[PDB]
Amino acid sequence: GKKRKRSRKESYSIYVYKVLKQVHPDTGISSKAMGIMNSFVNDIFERIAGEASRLAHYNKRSTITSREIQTAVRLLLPGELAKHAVSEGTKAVTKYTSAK
DNA sequence: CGTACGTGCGTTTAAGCGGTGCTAGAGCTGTCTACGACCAATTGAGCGGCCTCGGCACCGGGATTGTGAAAAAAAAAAGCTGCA
Ligand SMILES: [Ca+2]
Repeated sequence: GKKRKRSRKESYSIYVYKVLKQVHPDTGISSKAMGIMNSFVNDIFERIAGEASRLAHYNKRSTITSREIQTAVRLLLPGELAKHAVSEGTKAVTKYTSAK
């Protein structure tokens, strides 16, 4: 083998895979398709975060809470997508708090 | 070529003005603490490296689809005959 480790490069791909095997267990994903799924996750991270950042800033608050994320989500996603995304985020917070 | 629009009348209507009267609720001050930054030790999830092996890229060949020309079936539209 050869010396010097290539420098770390973060991605979401192991989590895209994991979600992929829930939804379509007998289905894989190409190299460039994963590059797209990455570019997607990063896009929506940025959009949501930015809007929450602004919401917090408008109402004179230092802290982004799950509340901000929800409001941003309601502003950014279309109708049905927002509902489900609001449900799942709520579920996730509810579940996380009670498992402390 | 047909009539949907623009024009210019009168007729009707409620927008706007100025004023008064109430109070929801914006928006502030002060007190308290739960909740997040911070740190340090801990230590597994996630990384880069690497090796298999089955899906996809590609090929050839046959089956199917689809276009288009020119040749039928049919419809149609005029000229010809008789016609109560
Ligand atoms: Ca890997």
